[PDB]
Amino acid sequence: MLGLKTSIIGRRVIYFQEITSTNEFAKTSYLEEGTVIVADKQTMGHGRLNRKWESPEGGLWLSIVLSPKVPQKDLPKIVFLGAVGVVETLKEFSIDGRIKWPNDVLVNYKKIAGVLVEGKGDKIVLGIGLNVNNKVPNGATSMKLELGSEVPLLSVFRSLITNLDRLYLNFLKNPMDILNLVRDNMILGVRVKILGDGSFEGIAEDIDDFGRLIIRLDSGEVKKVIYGDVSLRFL
Amino acid sequence: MLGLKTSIIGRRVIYFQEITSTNEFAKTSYLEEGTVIVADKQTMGHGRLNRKWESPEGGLWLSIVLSPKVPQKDLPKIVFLGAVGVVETLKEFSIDGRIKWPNDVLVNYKKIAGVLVEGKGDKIVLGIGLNVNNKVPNGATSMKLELGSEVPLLSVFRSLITNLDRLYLNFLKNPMDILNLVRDNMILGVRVKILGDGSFEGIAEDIDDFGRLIIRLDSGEVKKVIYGDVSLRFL
Ligand SMILES: Nc1ncnc2c1ncn2[C@@H]1O[C@H](COP(=O)(O)OP(=O)(O)O)[C@@H](O)[C@H]1O
Ligand SMILES: Nc1ncnc2c1ncn2[C@@H]1O[C@H](COP(=O)(O)OP(=O)(O)O)[C@@H](O)[C@H]1O
Repeated sequence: MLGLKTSIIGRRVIYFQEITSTNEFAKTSYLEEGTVIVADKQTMGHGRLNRKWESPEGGLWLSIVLSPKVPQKDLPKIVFLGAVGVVETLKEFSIDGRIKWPNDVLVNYKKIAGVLVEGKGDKIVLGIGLNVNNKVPNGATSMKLELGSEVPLLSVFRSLITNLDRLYLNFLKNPMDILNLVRDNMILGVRVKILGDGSFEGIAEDIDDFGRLIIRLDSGEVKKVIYGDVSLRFL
Repeated sequence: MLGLKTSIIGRRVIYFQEITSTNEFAKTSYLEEGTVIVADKQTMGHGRLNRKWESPEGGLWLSIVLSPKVPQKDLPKIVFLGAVGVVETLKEFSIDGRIKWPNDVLVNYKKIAGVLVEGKGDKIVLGIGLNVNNKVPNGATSMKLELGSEVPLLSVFRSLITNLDRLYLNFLKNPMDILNLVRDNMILGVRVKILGDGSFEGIAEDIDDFGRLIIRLDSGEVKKVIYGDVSLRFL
Protein backbone atom coordinates (compact mmCIF):
# COMPACT_ATOMS: atom_id res chain seq x y z
CA MET A 1 0.00 0.00 0.00
CA LEU A 2 3.10 2.21 0.37
CA GLY A 3 3.84 1.94 -3.34
CA LEU A 4 7.62 2.10 -3.03
CA LYS A 5 9.41 1.92 -6.39
CA THR A 6 12.95 1.19 -5.19
CA SER A 7 15.08 -1.66 -6.58
CA ILE A 8 16.49 -3.18 -3.39
CA ILE A 9 16.09 -0.99 -0.33
CA GLY A 10 12.44 -1.05 0.63
CA ARG A 11 11.40 -4.21 -1.24
CA ARG A 12 9.88 -5.09 2.12
CA VAL A 13 9.29 -2.93 5.17
CA ILE A 14 8.52 -4.18 8.66
CA TYR A 15 6.85 -1.52 10.79
CA PHE A 16 6.60 -1.64 14.60
CA GLN A 17 4.58 0.56 16.93
CA GLU A 18 7.39 -0.19 19.39
CA ILE A 19 10.64 -2.17 19.39
CA THR A 20 13.74 -2.59 21.55
CA SER A 21 16.12 -1.79 18.72
CA THR A 22 15.68 -1.83 14.95
CA ASN A 23 19.34 -2.79 14.53
CA GLU A 24 19.07 -5.72 16.94
CA PHE A 25 15.91 -6.99 15.25
CA ALA A 26 17.58 -6.70 11.85
CA LYS A 27 20.78 -8.44 12.98
CA THR A 28 18.93 -11.28 14.73
CA SER A 29 16.09 -12.02 12.31
CA TYR A 30 16.15 -13.95 9.05
CA LEU A 31 15.51 -11.16 6.54
CA GLU A 32 15.96 -10.61 2.80
CA GLU A 33 18.38 -7.99 1.47
CA GLY A 34 16.76 -4.58 1.24
CA THR A 35 14.29 -5.20 4.04
CA VAL A 36 13.72 -2.11 6.16
CA ILE A 37 12.89 -2.30 9.86
CA VAL A 38 11.18 0.85 11.13
CA ALA A 39 9.56 1.70 14.47
CA ASP A 40 7.63 4.61 16.00
CA LYS A 41 9.97 4.37 18.97
CA GLN A 42 12.88 2.29 20.23
CA THR A 43 13.12 1.47 23.90
CA MET A 44 16.75 0.30 23.86
CA GLY A 45 18.56 1.95 20.97
CA HIS A 46 22.19 3.09 21.01
CA GLY A 47 24.73 4.87 18.83
CA ARG A 48 27.99 4.00 17.06
CA LEU A 49 29.88 3.99 20.36
CA ASN A 50 27.28 1.86 22.16
CA ARG A 51 26.06 4.92 24.06
CA LYS A 52 22.33 5.17 24.78
CA TRP A 53 20.27 6.73 22.00
CA GLU A 54 16.94 8.47 22.67
CA SER A 55 14.28 7.24 20.24
CA PRO A 56 10.92 8.74 21.25
CA GLU A 57 7.89 8.97 18.98
CA GLY A 58 8.22 11.57 16.24
CA GLY A 59 11.61 10.50 14.91
CA LEU A 60 12.68 8.17 12.09
CA TRP A 61 14.24 5.04 13.57
CA LEU A 62 15.12 2.40 11.01
CA SER A 63 17.58 -0.28 9.96
CA ILE A 64 18.27 -1.80 6.57
CA VAL A 65 19.49 -5.32 5.85
CA LEU A 66 22.25 -5.30 3.24
CA SER A 67 24.38 -8.05 1.74
CA PRO A 68 26.94 -6.04 -0.27
CA LYS A 69 29.36 -8.37 -1.98
CA VAL A 70 32.07 -5.90 -2.91
CA PRO A 71 35.84 -6.30 -2.45
CA GLN A 72 36.80 -6.54 1.22
CA LYS A 73 38.81 -3.35 0.65
CA ASP A 74 35.76 -1.24 -0.26
CA LEU A 75 33.32 -2.85 2.18
CA PRO A 76 34.19 -0.43 5.05
CA LYS A 77 32.78 2.49 3.03
CA ILE A 78 29.24 1.24 3.69
CA VAL A 79 29.32 3.35 6.83
CA PHE A 80 29.03 6.57 4.77
CA LEU A 81 26.02 5.58 2.68
CA GLY A 82 23.60 6.31 5.49
CA ALA A 83 25.10 9.69 6.34
CA VAL A 84 25.00 10.83 2.70
CA GLY A 85 21.45 9.58 2.24
CA VAL A 86 20.39 11.59 5.28
CA VAL A 87 22.16 14.72 4.03
CA GLU A 88 20.43 14.45 0.65
CA THR A 89 17.03 14.05 2.29
CA LEU A 90 17.69 17.01 4.57
CA LYS A 91 18.66 19.11 1.55
CA GLU A 92 15.37 18.13 -0.11
CA PHE A 93 13.67 19.64 2.94
CA SER A 94 15.98 22.69 2.81
CA ILE A 95 17.90 21.78 5.96
CA ASP A 96 21.68 22.16 5.89
CA GLY A 97 22.88 18.77 7.10
CA ARG A 98 26.65 18.29 7.25
CA ILE A 99 28.61 15.15 8.01
CA LYS A 100 30.66 14.83 11.16
CA TRP A 101 33.15 12.03 10.50
CA PRO A 102 32.46 9.26 10.30
CA ASN A 103 28.71 8.71 10.55
CA ASP A 104 26.98 11.67 12.20
CA VAL A 105 24.94 14.41 10.58
CA LEU A 106 24.81 17.84 12.20
CA VAL A 107 22.93 21.07 11.54
CA ASN A 108 24.72 24.11 12.97
CA TYR A 109 26.93 21.68 14.88
CA LYS A 110 23.99 20.01 16.62
CA LYS A 111 23.41 16.30 15.95
CA ILE A 112 20.27 15.65 13.91
CA ALA A 113 21.07 12.06 12.91
CA GLY A 114 23.29 9.13 13.80
CA VAL A 115 24.29 6.10 11.72
CA LEU A 116 25.04 2.67 13.21
CA VAL A 117 26.51 0.02 10.93
CA GLU A 118 26.97 -3.52 12.21
CA GLY A 119 28.23 -6.42 10.16
CA LYS A 120 28.52 -10.15 10.65
CA GLY A 121 29.88 -11.99 7.66
CA ASP A 122 27.86 -11.30 4.52
CA LYS A 123 25.09 -9.54 6.44
CA ILE A 124 25.47 -5.81 7.10
CA VAL A 125 22.84 -3.85 9.02
CA LEU A 126 22.68 -0.12 8.33
CA GLY A 127 20.91 1.70 11.14
CA ILE A 128 19.78 5.32 10.99
CA GLY A 129 18.23 7.50 13.66
CA LEU A 130 16.95 10.84 12.40
CA ASN A 131 15.28 13.40 14.64
CA VAL A 132 12.19 14.68 12.87
CA ASN A 133 9.33 15.81 15.16
CA ASN A 134 10.52 14.24 18.41
CA LYS A 135 11.94 15.95 21.48
CA VAL A 136 15.74 15.61 21.51
CA PRO A 137 18.53 15.57 24.11
CA ASN A 138 19.93 18.98 25.03
CA GLY A 139 22.36 20.10 22.35
CA ALA A 140 20.89 17.95 19.58
CA THR A 141 18.39 19.15 17.00
CA SER A 142 15.56 17.98 14.73
CA MET A 143 13.93 18.71 11.40
CA LYS A 144 11.00 20.28 13.24
CA LEU A 145 13.27 22.49 15.34
CA GLU A 146 15.26 23.57 12.28
CA LEU A 147 12.24 24.32 10.07
CA GLY A 148 10.06 25.71 12.85
CA SER A 149 7.21 23.34 12.01
CA GLU A 150 6.24 19.67 11.99
CA VAL A 151 7.34 17.56 9.02
CA PRO A 152 5.36 14.55 7.73
CA LEU A 153 7.33 11.55 8.99
CA LEU A 154 6.21 9.39 6.06
CA SER A 155 7.44 11.95 3.55
CA VAL A 156 10.88 11.87 5.19
CA PHE A 157 10.82 8.06 5.10
CA ARG A 158 9.92 7.96 1.39
CA SER A 159 12.63 10.50 0.58
CA LEU A 160 15.33 8.70 2.58
CA ILE A 161 14.53 5.25 1.23
CA THR A 162 14.66 6.56 -2.34
CA ASN A 163 18.03 8.25 -1.77
CA LEU A 164 19.52 5.20 -0.02
CA ASP A 165 18.39 2.79 -2.71
CA ARG A 166 20.07 4.90 -5.41
CA LEU A 167 23.25 5.32 -3.38
CA TYR A 168 23.39 1.59 -2.59
CA LEU A 169 22.97 0.37 -6.17
CA ASN A 170 25.71 2.70 -7.35
CA PHE A 171 27.95 1.62 -4.46
CA LEU A 172 27.76 -2.04 -5.48
CA LYS A 173 29.20 -1.18 -8.90
CA ASN A 174 31.26 1.94 -8.12
CA PRO A 175 32.29 1.73 -4.40
CA MET A 176 34.55 4.80 -4.71
CA ASP A 177 31.81 7.22 -5.79
CA ILE A 178 30.38 7.53 -2.28
CA LEU A 179 33.63 9.03 -0.98
CA ASN A 180 33.29 12.06 -3.26
CA LEU A 181 29.77 12.68 -1.98
CA VAL A 182 30.98 12.41 1.62
CA ARG A 183 33.85 14.80 0.94
CA ASP A 184 31.48 17.41 -0.51
CA ASN A 185 29.16 17.21 2.50
CA MET A 186 31.59 16.75 5.39
CA ILE A 187 32.68 19.30 7.99
CA LEU A 188 36.34 19.96 7.22
CA GLY A 189 38.95 22.67 7.62
CA VAL A 190 38.38 23.00 11.37
CA ARG A 191 40.24 21.82 14.46
CA VAL A 192 39.13 18.55 16.03
CA LYS A 193 40.18 16.23 18.84
CA ILE A 194 40.42 12.51 18.18
CA LEU A 195 39.55 10.39 21.21
CA GLY A 196 40.65 6.76 21.25
CA ASP A 197 43.71 5.18 22.82
CA GLY A 198 44.61 8.57 24.24
CA SER A 199 43.99 11.66 22.13
CA PHE A 200 45.48 14.16 19.69
CA GLU A 201 44.31 17.35 18.03
CA GLY A 202 44.67 18.83 14.58
CA ILE A 203 42.86 20.16 11.53
CA ALA A 204 40.46 17.74 9.85
CA GLU A 205 41.77 18.14 6.30
CA ASP A 206 39.82 15.59 4.28
CA ILE A 207 39.07 11.87 4.01
CA ASP A 208 41.33 9.69 1.87
CA ASP A 209 40.54 6.99 -0.68
CA PHE A 210 39.72 4.55 2.13
CA GLY A 211 37.48 6.93 4.04
CA ARG A 212 40.13 7.62 6.68
CA LEU A 213 39.99 11.06 8.25
CA ILE A 214 43.19 12.98 7.53
CA ILE A 215 44.32 15.12 10.46
CA ARG A 216 47.20 17.61 10.37
CA LEU A 217 48.67 18.11 13.86
CA ASP A 218 50.26 21.47 14.70
CA SER A 219 53.70 19.88 14.42
CA GLY A 220 52.93 19.13 10.79
CA GLU A 221 52.55 15.41 11.41
CA VAL A 222 49.76 13.77 9.44
CA LYS A 223 47.64 11.05 11.03
CA LYS A 224 44.98 8.92 9.35
CA VAL A 225 42.03 7.91 11.51
CA ILE A 226 40.27 4.65 10.66
CA TYR A 227 36.64 3.86 11.44
CA GLY A 228 36.41 2.19 14.84
CA ASP A 229 36.33 2.81 18.57
CA VAL A 230 37.14 6.50 18.22
CA SER A 231 35.23 9.67 19.01
CA LEU A 232 35.66 13.05 17.36
CA ARG A 233 35.16 16.31 19.18
CA PHE A 234 35.24 19.75 17.63
CA LEU A 235 37.26 22.39 19.44
CA MET B 1 6.90 5.85 11.25
CA LEU B 2 3.25 5.05 10.52
CA GLY B 3 2.16 6.06 14.02
CA LEU B 4 -0.65 3.51 14.30
CA LYS B 5 -2.58 3.80 17.57
CA THR B 6 -4.42 0.48 17.43
CA SER B 7 -4.28 -1.99 20.33
CA ILE B 8 -3.82 -5.35 18.59
CA ILE B 9 -4.33 -5.21 14.83
CA GLY B 10 -1.49 -3.18 13.38
CA ARG B 11 1.02 -3.56 16.23
CA ARG B 12 3.28 -4.75 13.41
CA VAL B 13 2.91 -4.36 9.65
CA ILE B 14 4.93 -6.18 7.00
CA TYR B 15 4.78 -4.40 3.64
CA PHE B 16 5.66 -5.94 0.27
CA GLN B 17 6.21 -4.26 -3.09
CA GLU B 18 5.16 -7.60 -4.55
CA ILE B 19 3.96 -10.89 -3.11
CA THR B 20 2.38 -14.14 -4.32
CA SER B 21 -0.32 -14.02 -1.66
CA THR B 22 -0.65 -12.13 1.63
CA ASN B 23 -2.72 -14.98 3.07
CA GLU B 24 -0.13 -17.62 2.18
CA PHE B 25 2.68 -15.60 3.76
CA ALA B 26 0.61 -15.04 6.90
CA LYS B 27 -0.20 -18.75 7.07
CA THR B 28 3.35 -20.04 6.61
CA SER B 29 5.19 -17.51 8.77
CA TYR B 30 5.42 -17.18 12.54
CA LEU B 31 3.83 -13.81 13.28
CA GLU B 32 2.53 -12.30 16.52
CA GLU B 33 -1.20 -11.68 16.82
CA GLY B 34 -2.31 -8.51 15.09
CA THR B 35 0.44 -8.56 12.48
CA VAL B 36 -0.77 -7.15 9.19
CA ILE B 37 0.69 -8.37 5.89
CA VAL B 38 0.12 -5.89 3.05
CA ALA B 39 1.35 -5.71 -0.55
CA ASP B 40 1.15 -3.35 -3.50
CA LYS B 41 0.27 -6.31 -5.67
CA GLN B 42 -0.37 -10.04 -5.33
CA THR B 43 0.60 -12.33 -8.20
CA MET B 44 -1.27 -15.40 -6.92
CA GLY B 45 -4.22 -14.07 -4.94
CA HIS B 46 -7.60 -15.80 -4.84
CA GLY B 47 -11.04 -15.53 -3.28
CA ARG B 48 -13.18 -17.53 -0.86
CA LEU B 49 -14.10 -20.09 -3.52
CA ASN B 50 -10.51 -20.55 -4.75
CA ARG B 51 -10.98 -18.45 -7.88
CA LYS B 52 -8.20 -16.10 -8.94
CA TRP B 53 -8.42 -12.64 -7.42
CA GLU B 54 -7.04 -9.75 -9.46
CA SER B 55 -4.68 -7.81 -7.19
CA PRO B 56 -3.06 -5.12 -9.35
CA GLU B 57 -1.33 -1.97 -8.16
CA GLY B 58 -3.75 0.51 -6.62
CA GLY B 59 -5.78 -1.79 -4.40
CA LEU B 60 -5.62 -2.71 -0.72
CA TRP B 61 -4.45 -6.32 -0.39
CA LEU B 62 -3.83 -7.43 3.19
CA SER B 63 -4.04 -10.28 5.68
CA ILE B 64 -4.24 -10.15 9.46
CA VAL B 65 -3.00 -12.80 11.87
CA LEU B 66 -5.44 -13.53 14.69
CA SER B 67 -5.62 -16.07 17.52
CA PRO B 68 -9.03 -15.33 19.13
CA LYS B 69 -9.29 -16.75 22.63
CA VAL B 70 -13.05 -17.24 22.32
CA PRO B 71 -15.28 -20.34 22.46
CA GLN B 72 -14.85 -22.72 19.51
CA LYS B 73 -18.45 -21.96 18.47
CA ASP B 74 -17.61 -18.30 17.80
CA LEU B 75 -14.42 -18.80 15.78
CA PRO B 76 -16.37 -19.06 12.47
CA LYS B 77 -17.53 -15.42 12.67
CA ILE B 78 -14.15 -13.84 11.85
CA VAL B 79 -15.06 -13.42 8.16
CA PHE B 80 -17.86 -11.06 9.19
CA LEU B 81 -15.42 -8.83 11.05
CA GLY B 82 -13.61 -8.19 7.79
CA ALA B 83 -16.77 -7.45 5.81
CA VAL B 84 -18.16 -5.12 8.49
CA GLY B 85 -14.83 -3.33 8.85
CA VAL B 86 -14.81 -2.67 5.11
CA VAL B 87 -18.39 -1.38 5.22
CA GLU B 88 -17.48 1.03 8.04
CA THR B 89 -14.45 2.34 6.14
CA LEU B 90 -16.46 2.76 2.94
CA LYS B 91 -19.05 4.84 4.80
CA GLU B 92 -16.27 7.12 6.05
CA PHE B 93 -15.49 7.89 2.42
CA SER B 94 -19.17 8.38 1.60
CA ILE B 95 -19.65 5.04 -0.14
CA ASP B 96 -22.61 2.83 0.76
CA GLY B 97 -21.36 -0.74 0.79
CA ARG B 98 -23.64 -3.69 1.55
CA ILE B 99 -22.65 -7.22 2.48
CA LYS B 100 -23.39 -10.10 0.12
CA TRP B 101 -23.42 -13.10 2.46
CA PRO B 102 -21.05 -14.23 3.69
CA ASN B 103 -17.88 -12.37 2.79
CA ASP B 104 -18.38 -9.92 -0.07
CA VAL B 105 -19.05 -6.20 -0.03
CA LEU B 106 -20.99 -4.71 -2.92
CA VAL B 107 -21.80 -1.16 -3.96
CA ASN B 108 -24.93 -0.96 -6.11
CA TYR B 109 -24.52 -4.73 -6.55
CA LYS B 110 -20.95 -4.47 -7.89
CA LYS B 111 -18.24 -6.23 -5.87
CA ILE B 112 -15.83 -3.75 -4.30
CA ALA B 113 -14.21 -6.09 -1.77
CA GLY B 114 -13.77 -9.74 -0.88
CA VAL B 115 -12.81 -11.43 2.38
CA LEU B 116 -10.84 -14.68 2.62
CA VAL B 117 -10.48 -16.35 6.01
CA GLU B 118 -8.21 -19.34 6.52
CA GLY B 119 -6.90 -21.22 9.51
CA LYS B 120 -3.53 -22.87 10.05
CA GLY B 121 -2.65 -24.39 13.39
CA ASP B 122 -4.33 -22.42 16.15
CA LYS B 123 -4.20 -19.09 14.32
CA ILE B 124 -6.62 -17.51 11.87
CA VAL B 125 -5.63 -15.44 8.85
CA LEU B 126 -8.13 -12.76 7.86
CA GLY B 127 -7.56 -11.72 4.26
CA ILE B 128 -9.17 -8.67 2.69
CA GLY B 129 -9.07 -7.43 -0.89
CA LEU B 130 -10.49 -3.94 -1.41
CA ASN B 131 -10.56 -2.21 -4.79
CA VAL B 132 -9.37 1.35 -4.35
CA ASN B 133 -7.51 2.91 -7.31
CA ASN B 134 -6.78 -0.28 -9.28
CA LYS B 135 -8.44 -1.44 -12.49
CA VAL B 136 -11.21 -3.95 -11.77
CA PRO B 137 -12.78 -6.96 -13.54
CA ASN B 138 -15.93 -6.43 -15.61
CA GLY B 139 -18.95 -6.00 -13.36
CA ALA B 140 -16.83 -5.08 -10.33
CA THR B 141 -16.14 -1.63 -8.92
CA SER B 142 -13.70 0.39 -6.82
CA MET B 143 -13.55 3.39 -4.50
CA LYS B 144 -12.06 5.42 -7.37
CA LEU B 145 -14.84 4.43 -9.79
CA GLU B 146 -17.46 5.23 -7.13
CA LEU B 147 -16.02 8.63 -6.18
CA GLY B 148 -14.70 9.59 -9.60
CA SER B 149 -11.21 10.38 -8.31
CA GLU B 150 -7.97 8.92 -6.95
CA VAL B 151 -8.26 7.87 -3.30
CA PRO B 152 -5.25 8.08 -0.93
CA LEU B 153 -4.43 4.39 -0.48
CA LEU B 154 -2.72 4.79 2.90
CA SER B 155 -5.71 6.73 4.26
CA VAL B 156 -7.92 3.76 3.42
CA PHE B 157 -5.43 1.41 5.10
CA ARG B 158 -5.40 3.53 8.28
CA SER B 159 -9.20 3.69 8.36
CA LEU B 160 -9.71 -0.03 7.84
CA ILE B 161 -7.09 -1.11 10.38
CA THR B 162 -8.62 1.22 12.97
CA ASN B 163 -12.11 -0.18 12.34
CA LEU B 164 -10.90 -3.80 12.41
CA ASP B 165 -8.96 -3.32 15.64
CA ARG B 166 -12.08 -1.91 17.35
CA LEU B 167 -14.32 -4.68 15.99
CA TYR B 168 -11.83 -7.37 17.02
CA LEU B 169 -11.35 -6.13 20.58
CA ASN B 170 -15.10 -6.13 21.09
CA PHE B 171 -15.45 -9.54 19.47
CA LEU B 172 -13.08 -10.98 22.07
CA LYS B 173 -15.49 -9.90 24.80
CA ASN B 174 -18.88 -9.88 23.07
CA PRO B 175 -18.59 -12.32 20.11
CA MET B 176 -22.31 -12.22 19.34
CA ASP B 177 -22.31 -8.49 18.59
CA ILE B 178 -20.83 -8.86 15.10
CA LEU B 179 -23.89 -10.76 13.83
CA ASN B 180 -26.13 -7.79 14.49
CA LEU B 181 -23.77 -5.51 12.59
CA VAL B 182 -23.74 -7.97 9.70
CA ARG B 183 -27.55 -8.16 9.63
CA ASP B 184 -27.87 -4.39 9.60
CA ASN B 185 -25.48 -4.15 6.65
CA MET B 186 -26.38 -7.24 4.62
CA ILE B 187 -28.51 -7.61 1.48
CA LEU B 188 -31.71 -9.34 2.57
CA GLY B 189 -35.32 -9.71 1.47
CA VAL B 190 -34.31 -10.61 -2.08
CA ARG B 191 -34.37 -13.80 -4.13
CA VAL B 192 -31.19 -15.86 -4.33
CA LYS B 193 -29.98 -19.16 -5.69
CA ILE B 194 -27.56 -21.49 -3.94
CA LEU B 195 -25.43 -23.13 -6.62
CA GLY B 196 -23.90 -26.59 -6.72
CA ASP B 197 -25.10 -29.92 -5.39
CA GLY B 198 -28.74 -29.78 -4.30
CA SER B 199 -29.13 -26.30 -5.78
CA PHE B 200 -32.27 -24.39 -4.73
CA GLU B 201 -33.79 -20.89 -4.77
CA GLY B 202 -35.63 -18.75 -2.27
CA ILE B 203 -35.76 -15.49 -0.35
CA ALA B 204 -32.68 -14.59 1.70
CA GLU B 205 -34.50 -13.77 4.94
CA ASP B 206 -31.78 -13.19 7.53
CA ILE B 207 -28.78 -14.84 9.21
CA ASP B 208 -29.23 -16.84 12.39
CA ASP B 209 -27.27 -16.92 15.64
CA PHE B 210 -24.52 -18.91 13.90
CA GLY B 211 -24.37 -16.64 10.87
CA ARG B 212 -26.10 -19.18 8.64
CA LEU B 213 -28.12 -17.67 5.80
CA ILE B 214 -31.82 -18.40 6.29
CA ILE B 215 -33.58 -19.02 2.99
CA ARG B 216 -37.33 -19.40 2.51
CA LEU B 217 -38.08 -21.57 -0.51
CA ASP B 218 -41.32 -20.99 -2.43
CA SER B 219 -42.70 -24.22 -0.96
CA GLY B 220 -42.35 -22.64 2.46
CA GLU B 221 -39.41 -24.88 3.34
CA VAL B 222 -36.71 -23.17 5.38
CA LYS B 223 -33.08 -24.01 4.71
CA LYS B 224 -30.03 -22.82 6.62
CA VAL B 225 -26.94 -22.31 4.48
CA ILE B 226 -23.59 -22.81 6.17
CA TYR B 227 -20.47 -20.80 5.39
CA GLY B 228 -17.95 -22.60 3.20
CA ASP B 229 -17.69 -23.74 -0.41
CA VAL B 230 -21.08 -22.09 -0.95
CA SER B 231 -21.86 -20.06 -4.08
CA LEU B 232 -24.80 -17.63 -4.10
CA ARG B 233 -26.46 -15.73 -6.95
CA PHE B 234 -28.94 -12.84 -6.84
CA LEU B 235 -31.98 -13.49 -9.03
N1 LIG C 1 17.94 11.37 19.48
C1 LIG C 1 19.16 11.77 19.56
N2 LIG C 1 19.63 12.76 18.71
C2 LIG C 1 20.94 13.24 18.73
N3 LIG C 1 21.87 12.80 19.58
C3 LIG C 1 21.45 11.83 20.43
C4 LIG C 1 20.16 11.28 20.49
N4 LIG C 1 20.09 10.33 21.45
C5 LIG C 1 21.32 10.30 21.97
N5 LIG C 1 22.18 11.19 21.38
C6 LIG C 1 23.64 11.43 21.69
O1 LIG C 1 24.37 10.52 20.89
C7 LIG C 1 25.17 9.59 21.65
C8 LIG C 1 25.06 8.22 20.97
O2 LIG C 1 25.85 8.11 19.75
P1 LIG C 1 27.38 7.74 19.84
O3 LIG C 1 27.85 7.74 18.40
O4 LIG C 1 27.68 6.48 20.62
O5 LIG C 1 27.95 9.01 20.57
P2 LIG C 1 29.23 9.93 20.36
O6 LIG C 1 28.65 11.28 20.03
O7 LIG C 1 29.97 9.91 21.64
O8 LIG C 1 30.08 9.36 19.15
C9 LIG C 1 24.64 9.68 23.08
O9 LIG C 1 25.73 9.41 23.99
C10 LIG C 1 24.03 11.09 23.15
O10 LIG C 1 24.95 12.09 23.63
N1 LIG D 1 -10.21 -7.35 -7.70
C1 LIG D 1 -11.38 -7.89 -7.81
N2 LIG D 1 -12.51 -7.15 -7.49
C2 LIG D 1 -13.81 -7.65 -7.58
N3 LIG D 1 -14.09 -8.89 -7.98
C3 LIG D 1 -13.01 -9.65 -8.30
C4 LIG D 1 -11.67 -9.25 -8.25
N4 LIG D 1 -10.84 -10.26 -8.64
C5 LIG D 1 -11.69 -11.27 -8.92
N5 LIG D 1 -13.01 -10.94 -8.74
C6 LIG D 1 -14.25 -11.80 -8.95
O1 LIG D 1 -14.39 -12.70 -7.85
C7 LIG D 1 -14.44 -14.09 -8.27
C8 LIG D 1 -13.76 -14.97 -7.22
O2 LIG D 1 -14.23 -14.76 -5.85
P1 LIG D 1 -14.66 -16.01 -4.94
O3 LIG D 1 -15.05 -15.36 -3.63
O4 LIG D 1 -13.61 -17.08 -4.83
O5 LIG D 1 -15.96 -16.57 -5.62
P2 LIG D 1 -17.27 -15.85 -6.22
O6 LIG D 1 -17.11 -14.29 -6.06
O7 LIG D 1 -17.37 -16.29 -7.65
O8 LIG D 1 -18.38 -16.36 -5.37
C9 LIG D 1 -13.78 -14.08 -9.66
O9 LIG D 1 -14.29 -15.22 -10.40
C10 LIG D 1 -14.17 -12.69 -10.20
O10 LIG D 1 -15.44 -12.68 -10.88
